[PDB]
Amino acid sequence: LPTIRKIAIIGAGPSGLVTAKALLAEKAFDQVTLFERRGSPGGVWNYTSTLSNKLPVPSTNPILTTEPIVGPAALPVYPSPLYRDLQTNTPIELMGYCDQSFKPQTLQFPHRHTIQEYQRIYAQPLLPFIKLATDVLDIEKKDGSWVVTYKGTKAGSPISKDIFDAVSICNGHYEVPYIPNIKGLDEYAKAVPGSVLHSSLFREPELFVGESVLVVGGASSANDLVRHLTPVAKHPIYQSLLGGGDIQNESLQQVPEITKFDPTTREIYLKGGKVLSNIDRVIYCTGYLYSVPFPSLAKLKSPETKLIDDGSHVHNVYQHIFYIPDPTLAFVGLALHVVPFPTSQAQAAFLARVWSGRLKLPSKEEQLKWQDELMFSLSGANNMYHSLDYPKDATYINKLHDWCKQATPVLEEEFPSPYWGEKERSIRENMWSIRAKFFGIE
Amino acid sequence: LPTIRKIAIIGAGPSGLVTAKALLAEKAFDQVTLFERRGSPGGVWNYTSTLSNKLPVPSTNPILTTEPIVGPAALPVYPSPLYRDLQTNTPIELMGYCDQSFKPQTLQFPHRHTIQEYQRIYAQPLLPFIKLATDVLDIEKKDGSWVVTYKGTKAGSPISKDIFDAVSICNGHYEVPYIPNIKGLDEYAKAVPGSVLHSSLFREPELFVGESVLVVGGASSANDLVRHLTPVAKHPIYQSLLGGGDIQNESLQQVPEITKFDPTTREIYLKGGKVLSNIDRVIYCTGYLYSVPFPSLAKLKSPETKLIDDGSHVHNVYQHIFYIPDPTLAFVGLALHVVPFPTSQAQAAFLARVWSGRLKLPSKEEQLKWQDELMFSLSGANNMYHSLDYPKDATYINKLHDWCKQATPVLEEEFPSPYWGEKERSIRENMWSIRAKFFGIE
Ligand SMILES: Cc1cc2nc3c(=O)[nH]c(=O)nc-3n(C[C@H](O)[C@H](O)[C@H](O)COP(=O)(O)OP(=O)(O)OC[C@H]3O[C@@H](n4cnc5c(N)ncnc54)[C@H](O)[C@@H]3O)c2cc1C
Ligand SMILES: Cc1cc2nc3c(=O)[nH]c(=O)nc-3n(C[C@H](O)[C@H](O)[C@H](O)COP(=O)(O)OP(=O)(O)OC[C@H]3O[C@@H](n4cnc5c(N)ncnc54)[C@H](O)[C@@H]3O)c2cc1C
Repeated sequence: LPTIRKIAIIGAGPSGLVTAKALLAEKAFDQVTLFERRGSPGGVWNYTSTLSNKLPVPSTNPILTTEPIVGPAALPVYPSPLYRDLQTNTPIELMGYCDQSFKPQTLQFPHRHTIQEYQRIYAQPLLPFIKLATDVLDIEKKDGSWVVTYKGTKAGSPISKDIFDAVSICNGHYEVPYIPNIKGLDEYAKAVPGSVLHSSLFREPELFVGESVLVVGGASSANDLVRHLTPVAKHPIYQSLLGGGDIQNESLQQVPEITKFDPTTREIYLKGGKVLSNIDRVIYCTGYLYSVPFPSLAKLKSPETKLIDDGSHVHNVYQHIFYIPDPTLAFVGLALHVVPFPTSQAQAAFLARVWSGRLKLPSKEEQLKWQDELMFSLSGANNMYHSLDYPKDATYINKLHDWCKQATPVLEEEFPSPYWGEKERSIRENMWSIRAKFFGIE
Repeated sequence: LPTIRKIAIIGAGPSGLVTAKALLAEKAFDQVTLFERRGSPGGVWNYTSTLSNKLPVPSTNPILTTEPIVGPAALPVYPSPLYRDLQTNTPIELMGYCDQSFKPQTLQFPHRHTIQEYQRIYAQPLLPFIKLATDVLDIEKKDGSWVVTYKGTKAGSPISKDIFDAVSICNGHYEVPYIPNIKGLDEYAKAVPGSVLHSSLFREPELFVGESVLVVGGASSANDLVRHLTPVAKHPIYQSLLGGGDIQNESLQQVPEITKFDPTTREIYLKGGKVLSNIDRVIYCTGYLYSVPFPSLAKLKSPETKLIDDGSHVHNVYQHIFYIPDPTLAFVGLALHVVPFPTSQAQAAFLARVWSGRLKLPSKEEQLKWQDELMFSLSGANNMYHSLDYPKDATYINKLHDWCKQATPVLEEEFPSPYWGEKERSIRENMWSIRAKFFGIE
């Protein structure tokens, strides 16, 4: 239905939260309800000393259900992948919503405590709009509306259903781990319970004192882990890069991809003949998979209606937001290689004006063309589908900003669209160098 | 031995950390080593979504060993009693060390996030002096020194031993739960696994939505819990006060102490005949027990050498710091009803000057007299032994401030002793009113 009055937001993390404020700023909707399985908003910024109960090794299925840690004396806990000593890899000049600045004297790459407090503040006025400790089981178009099925998190809660005109899925994409099925991995992992970890389980580095570790992966997370393990793990630290690396010294030995895990001898074979033995911990820093764990959406498999396939990305979403077949279904926060808060805010502001009717989407065929062209430029690398590495991200948010400006009628209070000027872009372009200089690395 | 060179500090929380800086500032010790079972410093300020594995119900033994939650993929976690939405009950104008202020724009009674960050900043330069993830098993005077036995937290670590000339115990006193043994409690607790809780298990209030709750206790913690449960628990919330209470309305029904727990009818008898039934959760906010879990110290039972008896306090400690029989053994952080950070700094400042010899303690008989007089003024209420409720804390910290000022020789850099002038004392005196007005309560 075009006239949208009741909206459901799946998730109360940074993306769902900014989506709510933008929607509520339209003064056009009668109901905006956020659903959150955690007892509080903030998404992954809810640091949990608790680890996931069972790591799937290997992990290649994007539909995997997240099992919360439960007990008789506590609300169920959904572990967050944030680790103890984490500091941002995004500067305060760029991260964070454009209309809530950081307090003065804040470190440029602050500890998570600062971001957890920043989110707590941001979300406080939204609490009455959120159904906390509530897990959304399924989402499906029935008649002319969306039927969202959910169950209160808490033993004995009854399954319930409510219907909305639109649904914005902001469930995040850093929950289902991605661990490639390698020869002998499974058996290797099960023979020694904590010998095979993933980055989502990392919390405290003191666990690795004296141990010989093999970090697998070459992304930012893998490199960050190597630096964090360097002062504690036994030297050297091994890092398995896809094409091998140029660093081979006393503290770090970069090696090629893994060929096979020898369950019997506990040896690890690397492409090129190199073989590692006596590895106490193998930590996969291979990222996660996109997920749409809602049976009615997950079953969709046709090229024009599918959302998920291999979890490399979410398909059929115009501008990475609107589900082409039916734009009353949207996503906020799918962007990869971006500054999270600002980017989700740019999408929320646009999403709000389109759903209220102050802005119109181009034709269904044009939206589909936008996709064809993207798919073509990916040359088969679908995990880059939602990637907006600079300058794509700067251009993207400025594009959404300029579009939002065209909304009509003009409202007395306009929910802002972030905008990156010459200065903001320069910082984003040299982000990793500014970060490297801040932490005295590289 | 009087010439102290090597000092061991048990615990790397607010107390052990400020004791480290005060000691190092004397420039008179060759070795200052902090031991800490947790992976990081900061004491209880390490928020843990992880609950204690097994709540002892009832709990009356102060020697009870703290069991950390362990797993094959993580460093052992020692759950903290801090809850999710916790904000301080001490204003920034007084809490915190006198030589480290809070950043600008900090809330008068900040969320734990702010305080966890504060402790992180304060403890950072001390990381190389702390043996992290290390549990001290025992402490005993052997020959002329103190032998401290410890084991690295982490499966398989070997039991190790090191000697020191002095030992400062800063193990905290809010770990071992105190739950009075009432008739039928044990059975009533074991019948329904999560029916009986302790304040140390509280984390997220959404777990109590719709439930009927009995909060037992009249101290601050109990009243805080009542307010936090008010918007979620089924009305009214029951609070068992020792002498009953004056509040009886739709949302809060204060009642007298508990007489018995009827396992069979799950009924709760209150002094005066009043009986409660259909209580989903009973939350004991009856506080904690002081604990000295070191065999060589816990076995001491003679009047002149005992440290712990019923866990109401730690005996034989001159000024709540020096163990009278052997002052090379001291405690920091025992104070009750005080503003923690400053008060522990006031002690550390004094302890440091005494142990380096720049200050001298009075005679042993004069120390014992100080204790006799304290015991006399207590009138049998031993759990008030370490209580320094204003103006006692104000006078105490200022007394230590003035003593430290007499240390000689003067050092180029003098570790500061907090001091509470007319302004400070004022805030301390009306602290609970200022707090009430801040959170708009009472
Ligand atoms: C290790 C790590 C480090 C990071 N460091 C930074 C950094 O330094 N800077 C930065 O800007 N970003 C960082 N990020 C990125 C982070 O993803 C974003 O900051 C931000 O959390 C994006 O949030 P969201 O709402 O899109 O996702 P999330 O924070 O993942 O929130 C999703 C929310 O939806 C809920 N939810 C999911 N499914 C359901 C369901 N079925 N029913 C009900 N609720 C559901 C979740 O429980 C959760 O609260 C990091 C991420 C990781 C994993
Ligand atoms: C629910 C709650 C709320 C509070 N709110 C406030 C507040 O708002 N403001 C305020 O000022 N104070 C508050 N406090 C008080 C708090 O006790 C102090 O702020 C501060 O933590 C004092 O710490 P410490 O070093 O004395 O103790 P702790 O913080 O308890 O630290 C003791 C440390 O020693 C370690 N340890 C113990 N035994 C051993 C061993 N055998 N071997 C190795 N390490 C060991 C522990 O693991 C721990 O890290 C609160 C306390 C609780 C329980």
